[PDB]
Amino acid sequence: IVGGRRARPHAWPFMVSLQLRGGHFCGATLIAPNFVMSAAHCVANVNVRAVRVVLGAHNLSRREPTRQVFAVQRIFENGYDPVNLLNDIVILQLNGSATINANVQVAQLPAQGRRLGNGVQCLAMGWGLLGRNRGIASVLQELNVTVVTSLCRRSNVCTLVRGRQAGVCFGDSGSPLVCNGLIHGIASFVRGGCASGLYPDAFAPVAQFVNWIDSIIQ
Amino acid sequence: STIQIPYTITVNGTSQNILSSLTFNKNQNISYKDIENKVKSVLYFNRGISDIDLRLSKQAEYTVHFKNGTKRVIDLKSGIYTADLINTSDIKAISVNVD
Amino acid sequence: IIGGRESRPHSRPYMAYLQIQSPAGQSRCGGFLVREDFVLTAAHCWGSNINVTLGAHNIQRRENTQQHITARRAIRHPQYNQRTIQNDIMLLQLSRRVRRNRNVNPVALPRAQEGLRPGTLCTVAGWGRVSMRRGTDTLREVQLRVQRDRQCLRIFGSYDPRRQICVGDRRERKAAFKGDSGGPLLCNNVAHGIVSYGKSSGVPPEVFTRVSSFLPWIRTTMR
Repeated sequence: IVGGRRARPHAWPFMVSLQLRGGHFCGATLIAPNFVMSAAHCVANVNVRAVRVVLGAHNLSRREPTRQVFAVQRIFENGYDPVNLLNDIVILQLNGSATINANVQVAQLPAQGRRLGNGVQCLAMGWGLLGRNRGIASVLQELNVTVVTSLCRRSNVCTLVRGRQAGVCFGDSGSPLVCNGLIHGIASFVRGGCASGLYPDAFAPVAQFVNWIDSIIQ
Repeated sequence: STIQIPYTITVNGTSQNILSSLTFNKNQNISYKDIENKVKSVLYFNRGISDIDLRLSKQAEYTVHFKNGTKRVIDLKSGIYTADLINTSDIKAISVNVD
Repeated sequence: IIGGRESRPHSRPYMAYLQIQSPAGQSRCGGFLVREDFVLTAAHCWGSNINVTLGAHNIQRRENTQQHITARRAIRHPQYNQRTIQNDIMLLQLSRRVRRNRNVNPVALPRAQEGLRPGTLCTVAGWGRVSMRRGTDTLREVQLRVQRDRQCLRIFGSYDPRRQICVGDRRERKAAFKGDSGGPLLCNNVAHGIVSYGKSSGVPPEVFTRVSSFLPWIRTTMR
């Protein structure tokens, strides 16, 4: 996250790190003790059997006893279009069931179809780069953002740090967008580069898939 | 410490018969913007394709081929980047096509 | 080289292997010895530094028959256009004369715009890839047939028969491929063409630089 702050340790227990050979490459969201919800393109080109879902971490670079690690067993898509970045949502079933505690909890998703109008206050998070050309995050980053509708299409949830150059960066794909206590968006793509200050960042609209998500996790 | 990922550039319907490869670090996650600046690089060094030629091209795209058999087709005239990282050691080759 | 056989070792002592250092990467090309101190090649094989390897067969070993020479000058043709691949020819001024043995010696160049009548059967050799997934550690070769210029005027938008050759029968699956750039096209033991480009599928026909049509500039540059 570019232009954010260090997050209170485990202030977001539903926050998930996806790692390939010990290296973070996408975020995810814990939606059920054996299902994480992430971006569809994070897993579209990767060796799924090498991905390791890491729950309840905070400082990715140091040893944390609160961590729990799982493999991916099954994948659930809902019509992802890599040409137009549409339906950028995926649900990964884990090789086990996480133990819910203070550091690991299940997130709350909105009602099906509930759309956020312009101006709503949200919170983007993730271990993405701290700055374009600056490097990956070691501590979870959070950032107050505002929902926008201009320069956006109905197929996405768009946010914009207003008046500054700040926003999501690379490695923030799959990380949740929390508004009013609900995961309303999975981070998908930026325009022009990280923290352009001109073009809103784009999230997959979770609230449009609640029905499809419920049928998966049951 | 570093690896060589081979690439091929075909502009206007012709591709040079050269064996050309870029330089990436061994086992490192990078973004699709890192890759774009290296594609726009060899696009100029090999066949004189500048930023103005891309903007005025009929279409301009490149394709990351991964070693597992899957690929990802990137639109060079789109300016859009999925906020993900990909590991350099998983990339099989890159192909570039411009008109 | 797509669709060819493996070369009889050191039966082509003129062949040159080029290790090219570019910005942000390497490149590997072919080339051929034309005099004791000069290697001819293509102009898009140009870089900042060039390790030339003569008298090799297996380049991923180090043979005592080999000779490693860095290039003192890489002189591209002054009308070389990388966008269209036009005048795709370059001279390499080696930093030292070759040993000249039965594994290393130059190749004969043609007479000032010698013709080359269609149907002629020639030989092209190099260390390039043999498919879209596999390569070779040893020098390979194949025999190709010159076509009428119309076959290349159809396919390629910047084919100029005044300075390029049209090589490769549409119906047989032989051609030079990625890594053979700069290599010679050989008919009656005379370097008539330089590997330049084709379609990226490797489907012939393909375009060579017409060596004969550049002879005055070569001798002038060779000083």
